[PDB]
Amino acid sequence: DEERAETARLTSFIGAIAIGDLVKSTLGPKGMDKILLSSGRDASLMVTNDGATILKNIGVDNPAAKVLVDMSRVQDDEVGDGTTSVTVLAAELLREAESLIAKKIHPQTIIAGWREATKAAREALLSSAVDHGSDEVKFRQDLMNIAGTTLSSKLLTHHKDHFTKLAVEAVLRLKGSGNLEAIHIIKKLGGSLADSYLDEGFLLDKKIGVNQPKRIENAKILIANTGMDTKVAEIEHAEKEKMKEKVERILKHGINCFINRQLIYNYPEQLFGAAGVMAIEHADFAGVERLALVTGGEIASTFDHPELVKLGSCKLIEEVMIGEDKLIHFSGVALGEACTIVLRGATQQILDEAERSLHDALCVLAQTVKDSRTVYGGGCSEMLMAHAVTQLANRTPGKEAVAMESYAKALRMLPTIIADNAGYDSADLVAQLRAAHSEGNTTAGLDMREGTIGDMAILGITESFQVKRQVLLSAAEAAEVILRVDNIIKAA
Amino acid sequence: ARLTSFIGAIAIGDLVKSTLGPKGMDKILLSSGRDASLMVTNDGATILKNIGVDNPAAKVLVDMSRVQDDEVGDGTTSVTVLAAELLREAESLIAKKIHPQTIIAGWREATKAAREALLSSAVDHGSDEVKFRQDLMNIAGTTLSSKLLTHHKDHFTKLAVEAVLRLKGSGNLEAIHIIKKLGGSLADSYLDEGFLLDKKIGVNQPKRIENAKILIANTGKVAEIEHAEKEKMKEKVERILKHGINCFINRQLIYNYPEQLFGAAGVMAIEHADFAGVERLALVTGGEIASTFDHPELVKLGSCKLIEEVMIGEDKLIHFSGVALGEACTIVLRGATQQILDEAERSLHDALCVLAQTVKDSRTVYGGGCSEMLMAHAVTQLANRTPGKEAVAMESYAKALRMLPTIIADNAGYDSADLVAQLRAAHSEGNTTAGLDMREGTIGDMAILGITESFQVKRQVLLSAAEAAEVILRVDNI
Amino acid sequence: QDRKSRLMGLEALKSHIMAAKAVANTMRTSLGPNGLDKMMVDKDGDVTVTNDGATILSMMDVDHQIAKLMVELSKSQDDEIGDGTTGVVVLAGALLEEAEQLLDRGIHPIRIADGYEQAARVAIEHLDKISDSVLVDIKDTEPLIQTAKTTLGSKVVNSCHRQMAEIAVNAVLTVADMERRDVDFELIKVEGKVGG
Amino acid sequence: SQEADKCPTLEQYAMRAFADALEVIPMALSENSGMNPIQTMTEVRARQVKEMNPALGIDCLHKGTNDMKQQHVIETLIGKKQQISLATQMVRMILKIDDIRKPGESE
Amino acid sequence: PAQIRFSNISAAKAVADAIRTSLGPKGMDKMIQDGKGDVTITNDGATILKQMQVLHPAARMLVELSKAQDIEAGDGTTSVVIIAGSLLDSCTKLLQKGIHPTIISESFQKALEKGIEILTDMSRPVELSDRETLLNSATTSLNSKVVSQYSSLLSPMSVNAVMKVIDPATATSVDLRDIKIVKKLGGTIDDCELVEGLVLTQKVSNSGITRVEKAKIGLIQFCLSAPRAYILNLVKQIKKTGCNVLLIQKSILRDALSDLALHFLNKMKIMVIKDIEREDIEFICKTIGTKPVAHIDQFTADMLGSAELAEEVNLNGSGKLLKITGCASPGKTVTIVVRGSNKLVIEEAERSIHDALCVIRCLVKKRALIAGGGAPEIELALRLTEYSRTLSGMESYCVRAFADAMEVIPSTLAENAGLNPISTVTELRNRHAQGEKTAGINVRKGGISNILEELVVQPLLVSVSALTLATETVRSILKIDDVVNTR
Ligand SMILES: Nc1ncnc2c1ncn2[C@@H]1O[C@H](COP(=O)(O)OP(=O)(O)O)[C@@H](O)[C@H]1O
Ligand SMILES: Nc1ncnc2c1ncn2[C@@H]1O[C@H](COP(=O)(O)OP(=O)(O)O)[C@@H](O)[C@H]1O
Ligand SMILES: Nc1ncnc2c1ncn2[C@@H]1O[C@H](COP(=O)(O)OP(=O)(O)O)[C@@H](O)[C@H]1O
Ligand SMILES: Nc1ncnc2c1ncn2[C@@H]1O[C@H](COP(=O)(O)OP(=O)(O)O)[C@@H](O)[C@H]1O
Repeated sequence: DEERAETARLTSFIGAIAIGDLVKSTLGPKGMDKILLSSGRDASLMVTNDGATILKNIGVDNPAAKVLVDMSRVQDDEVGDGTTSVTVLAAELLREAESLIAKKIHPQTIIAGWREATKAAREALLSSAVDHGSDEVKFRQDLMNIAGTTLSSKLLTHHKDHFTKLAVEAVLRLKGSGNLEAIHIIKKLGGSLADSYLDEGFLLDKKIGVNQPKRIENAKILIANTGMDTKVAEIEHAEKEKMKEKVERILKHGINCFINRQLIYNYPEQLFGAAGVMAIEHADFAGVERLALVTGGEIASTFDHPELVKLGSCKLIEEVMIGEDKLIHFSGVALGEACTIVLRGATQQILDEAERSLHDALCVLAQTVKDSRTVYGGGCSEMLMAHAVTQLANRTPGKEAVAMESYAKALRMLPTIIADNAGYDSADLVAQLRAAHSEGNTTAGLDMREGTIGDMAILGITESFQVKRQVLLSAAEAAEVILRVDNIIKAA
Repeated sequence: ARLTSFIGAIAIGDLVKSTLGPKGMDKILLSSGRDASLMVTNDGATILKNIGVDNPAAKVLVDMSRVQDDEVGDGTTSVTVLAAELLREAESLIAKKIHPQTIIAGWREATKAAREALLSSAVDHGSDEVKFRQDLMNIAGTTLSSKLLTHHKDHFTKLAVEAVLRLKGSGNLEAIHIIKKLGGSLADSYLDEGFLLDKKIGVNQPKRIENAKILIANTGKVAEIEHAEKEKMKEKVERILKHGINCFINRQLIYNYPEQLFGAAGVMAIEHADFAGVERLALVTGGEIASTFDHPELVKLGSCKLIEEVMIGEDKLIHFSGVALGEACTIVLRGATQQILDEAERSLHDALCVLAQTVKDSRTVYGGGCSEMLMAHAVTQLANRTPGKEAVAMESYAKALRMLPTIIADNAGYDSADLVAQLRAAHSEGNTTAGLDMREGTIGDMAILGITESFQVKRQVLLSAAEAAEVILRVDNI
Repeated sequence: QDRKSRLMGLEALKSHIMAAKAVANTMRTSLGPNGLDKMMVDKDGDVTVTNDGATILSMMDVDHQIAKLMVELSKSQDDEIGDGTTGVVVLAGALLEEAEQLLDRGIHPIRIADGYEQAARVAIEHLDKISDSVLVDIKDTEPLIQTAKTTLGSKVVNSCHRQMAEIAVNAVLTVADMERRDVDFELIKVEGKVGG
Repeated sequence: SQEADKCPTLEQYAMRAFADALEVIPMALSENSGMNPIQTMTEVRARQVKEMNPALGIDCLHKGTNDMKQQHVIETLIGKKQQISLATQMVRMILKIDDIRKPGESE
Repeated sequence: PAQIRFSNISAAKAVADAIRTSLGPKGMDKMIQDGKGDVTITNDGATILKQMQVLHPAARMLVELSKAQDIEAGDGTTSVVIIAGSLLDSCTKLLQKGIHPTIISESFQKALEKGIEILTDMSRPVELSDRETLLNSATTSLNSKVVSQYSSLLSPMSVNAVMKVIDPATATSVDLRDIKIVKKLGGTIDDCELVEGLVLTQKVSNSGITRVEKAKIGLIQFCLSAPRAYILNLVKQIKKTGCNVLLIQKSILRDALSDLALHFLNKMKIMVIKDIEREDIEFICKTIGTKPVAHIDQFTADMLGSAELAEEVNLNGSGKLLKITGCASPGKTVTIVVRGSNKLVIEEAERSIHDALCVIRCLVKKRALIAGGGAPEIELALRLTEYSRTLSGMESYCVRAFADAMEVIPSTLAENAGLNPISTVTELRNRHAQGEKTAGINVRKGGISNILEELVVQPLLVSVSALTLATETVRSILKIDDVVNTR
């Protein structure tokens, strides 16, 4: 895989630029959706507006692209939003770096300039991060808007109010230690996008049937080991008798709710019904975590050690039939944090789309409660950062000034990309926004519903400070890491 | 046909790019091997005069450069490279689908701002106010860069300072003549007041004359007709015998037979002198130019005071001292090669011209690219203020202005990506008094260095470059 | 090596419309007061820059017979008045380029031509209807100054445009005849002197 | 376009074509002015159908309003009449021609 | 970007053009030898599209349009594809005119909503139940074929099934769940009869008794398997529960009922039923109310079904069927007992019945109706053009292009009728503008006139759904910017 002193870096940077241009379109709340193929034999023709899923489904070999993909993975895992923005920003930075290297500028000077350019941008964000009273004096419109920002280009534009209300109830009384197990989304197919309401239960009923009582107050819940039953014949009979003795040892507890990971056929179900025990098989790990935390049902392999008082405790458990479907509500938990979001969509794509959108929404709400400061969205923050960087570059001598100017240009390119996917004249709009923003301070920003500039705060469409700052930092560090590579066995 | 014309203009600009600054690269004037042995010149202005041009847009650019050359001073290289930069930026902006009309409008409203900024920082020299010479020293030196006649540069500056009170009435430039021979050194410059034409009668003709009224000749069995024409010619020379003139331009050829009669009549037969000297005599002494001499008898003659013929320094160094006006200051050097002739001629002509507009317009700005960075800063400040797509236009104008002294830095062999950036960053605080110096290769306060350029030629450069760039950009087809 | 020279009617119309959209859509950019002017270069030794559409179509050489037809009769119109040649050329090109799709729909060209004539009559009567023309422009020396701003507003000649406007109004006054209202070749207001 | 609502068949399609063909002049003017060739023409058309004023054109000089009564942009009836009539004559006669034959064939 | 948008446009237009001429009662039929010896002979658009090879994504989306229009209403399958192709061809001009696809998509959405509301407000709706007009629409759909003489035997029975249960599903609309369908080979078409509840058509051979008023019904999918541990237990469970009719499922092994098991199941002479299609298994389960349990242990007293009569009577002489009435929740799919010795009187009868049930449900989902024959399409092409003239902005041209592209359906309908398409479509447009809504084409009488002579008539919902789906798919295609391989 031996390469040359310029070919390796050129092809790696071109690959990174190509990865950036791949996701460049699906940016802003006007994204150009793209079809993902796995051609094979009968590959599905699925199409998405979200670039993060594209990266999850991109197969690339170039190591620079590999680093960008890994950075995007960390981006999505941490906050869940802005990943497309990070990728396109890094691509623009690398394109500017390529242009500068074409002007025989050493990469080390570019990195040295970019580090303190990022420092200047971050301190500008801290300066302009207006901390509204949404988390101080309990304003609701800011929560409304922050939920609306990350829910854009989705199919929950109707009951978004319910999602925002759940965010409000979270920031009121679910803010224990930055709750994240409360993000429970379960839904089915057939209906519409206006089927949003509150739940706190797992959508499986008693496998015995309708004969077992629905209302069970005391719930001693754990995980079993084997399937229930009363020289193969002798050994299996003796094992049956030994495990029956085991259950008689554990039958003194008086359990009502219990999870049995291993599969249950007719006979274990009948034995459970005779013993008043319910079984859930291969439950969702998030559901098990919620049962362990909110309720108290810990995960385990056997029941050898828990014999007298080492079982989980619960307040109330019930299982009912609602709406001709497996609608089971676990009313009566010890603490009502795991407010499950239950929906009823039409296609299978909603199952993952809505769940990931709500994961991102709860993540950004956690960011807002952690840092009540926030900045105006719609390219306002990026333009302000670019303005500060340009000021510092004009003030700073040396060759790193050109690198800092390129950094400002790449920052300004982001609203241009956002506006292009909306069909507006991005060049005119961005030029007007920049010329205003030089004197028309950050109270102004980009409005998308009309294709015109506006006073961004009046529109109220704002995004959390934490995610924006960490997007800036991640993009800067990814560009710096990719830039420092010059000539290695790197591509073929 | 926009792309091809833009590339042609860009190539024309790049061809002269390397010659910018007083460190420019040399060029070879080649052609078919018949007479293409070797010709070299550092100045890019003479390069354009000898360029085989095919693109009509490049033809327009070259014609504009010629207009700049025969207009005041020498800035043609700067104008051409600035135009090339502007069209390169225009090509870049067209690549991002920006209509040429918006670019032209932005360029106009940025050129006006740059011009007013240049007006703002203009400083009036003391040679026309309190009679300083060091400002004259610097203005003569800067335009005489990339040259070697620094030894007798004092004589050049003496003719410079002596021009304002005697040699010009409103900026006259035709009263100064330059002539030189082959064989000498840098210590050959001297003050003369006429050409170098010697008497042809022999050695018995007196060196001094009484009074000169100088004009121009008319002319130089068929034997009977020839004899009648000869008799008429003898009557003509008898008529000029009583004219009493002592100097006379002989445009047409005269052989010996009437040549001796001209000498015996006191009329010197100046055998087809260069019309430059005739024009100098016309405006300094008062010798008019006509077609025939028979009609002028007593009122239509010339006007002069004293003319003498002498030999100095083994050559025909005739000094036409004592003419009516003392403005015919002629510099007589002694070069060594053919290129010395044209090089000294163009250098002295351009220096004398720029001195003429300095004594006409005494305001000036510091050179060395500080004024360029000042205009670039002004247009950049303007660009950050107004909205619309013309922001890209003025910022590209600023980019071209920034790149103008970067070429100067590169031609000196120094770096270009730091000291230009350092100058730009400083110029917000290290203002117009700052500048760029090639003597050391660093940024210093340009005023103490003292090298300044006349404001008029700089404004002319900016205006001409903007106009030519706009004209070429406005063309889209054919 | 099997070239054919047959030209059937519909493909002939396609070729003629292509030629017309070639001669049009070329000088289209020159329409308007800020239209992109065309730099005309002679095939031997001359080069010039101009924006008048009649001039650029007159200097330009065209190979196709349709283009020759259109340019020569545009020359005739320029002789008749001398204004609107750009509009005529661009409008004819527009009609042909958008009637190509009608031809593709299968309409016979005669039907298109007669419908176009009917539309032209409709346009003529409509424009004659909505005319807000002023009728006092006889002793209108001051309004005449602002009459010619549009035809001189494309350059920086506005510094002394009023002087030449007064020159023009004096010229029309000294030849103002209410009977014929014409100017002949001998009365030409043309003389070009270099320098100044 | 209004007249195409009460028109026989192929004249209806021809006049519908003629409307769009007439609309080219505003797009050409706006494109030469550098602004959006189609957006500005559509906006001025909607304004001119909203307002009975017939002087709402395209301001290629980037002045204040789209009304040229203040801007003194004026053209005579005769010139415009001749221009439109000659353009129609051109399209008619070029549509009439269906074949061109040249002596000296080179098959 | 645009390089792939053009490819998608070309592929979708090509796959739409391959079925362009098949529209209309005079539709020309096709023959594509793309396969391994396939004798393609038919004029139905849906089968041509589904049998056509699909390689480009755009073709797959258009086939999905065909399928969605078929499942939603069952009519105008070619209409939606032709409309989508016309829209794509029209927006090609806009794309090469410099309009970004987002503007085109938004303008198409506005055009969709305007067209939907203009098409429904001034249409001709039905107010009362008016089974006469449903019969008339059926006759306009059920005649002119082999089943034309059987219209009076098929349509009234379907109408009676509709009136028997006015299902309150999807805004009190009679859905696909009136009374469960059955069909048996043989007999004659005159043997059709309407049932009430579960009916079994599987072969039963019991020499004893299988007719008890309290017909307990069980579902034991667990059958005999080759190893007594799990063989005779089901017999004891059945005897204790007393079930008399228990259908057998062979999901375990083929030997569902061996000789010994049959003899043990011969002591009560339980009803033996095999070969149940899986799609009808859950329908039968919800009809009886019992659960589909394949475990004998789970089978308890609560597993007993509800029934009133169960007889293995030889209906129509030689047709052995088991009619069951008075169940928990019968009514899975509208009953039409397809009886007939001939092969065509089975398949064509079933196809015609499916078309009739689709159109009847179509008119009960929404009670508005319009006259076919290109009338709605010209009406849209006029009203949307008027809107676009009144509509401001730069999207007005896109709306006008949408309206103009909506003219293909009458044009191709008339071309397949042999008329000069351009002249007749524009004459229809003039007559529609200066006249009434119901102006259409008279395809099979040689002329153009009003609908009162024609009265082809179609429900509003077919056109509404076709328009909506076509607009949504053209929106989706236009918003596509790139397609990437190598998952
Ligand atoms: N109403 C709006 N107006 C303007 N810009 C918006 C609006 N809503 C969202 N945005 C833009 O969308 C961007 C965030 O979307 P993005 O991070 O691409 O989502 P994802 O991370 O899921 O891809 C922000 O930069 C913001 O400027
Ligand atoms: N000694 C010097 N110090 C600083 N700048 C200089 C010096 N000599 C020349 N320059 C710069 O070079 C530019 C002109 O260079 P050049 O094109 O070679 O001369 P000309 O303009 O006469 O053709 C001027 O703008 C001037 O500022
Ligand atoms: N100031 C202006 N505002 C708007 N349109 C103008 C203006 N000046 C000229 N035009 C348009 O430019 C077109 C060309 O005008 P003109 O130059 O007189 O004809 P030609 O281009 O054929 O010589 C005219 O149709 C006119 O509408
Ligand atoms: N007898 C008829 N007279 C006039 N028009 C008809 C007649 N029959 C059908 N049509 C029209 O032709 C179209 C045919 O629909 P089509 O797409 O062929 O359905 P399918 O795809 O199920 O065969 C209908 O929309 C209808 O309006």
